[PDB]
Amino acid sequence: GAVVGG
Amino acid sequence: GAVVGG
Amino acid sequence: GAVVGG
Amino acid sequence: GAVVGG
Amino acid sequence: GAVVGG
Amino acid sequence: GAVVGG
Amino acid sequence: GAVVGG
Amino acid sequence: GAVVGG
Repeated sequence: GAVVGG
Repeated sequence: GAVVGG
Repeated sequence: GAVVGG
Repeated sequence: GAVVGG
Repeated sequence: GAVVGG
Repeated sequence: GAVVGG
Repeated sequence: GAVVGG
Repeated sequence: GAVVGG
């Protein structure tokens, strides 16, 4: 799974 | 900003 | 998975 | 800015 | 996976 | 700026 | 994977 | 600027 922060 | 760890 | 921060 | 670790 | 920060 | 580690 | 910062 | 490590 991708790990994404915005 | 979000703080995200995976 | 990609790891991406914006 | 987001702080992201994977 | 790519690791990308912007 | 984002801070990102993978 | 590429590692990219902007 | 982003700070990015892969």
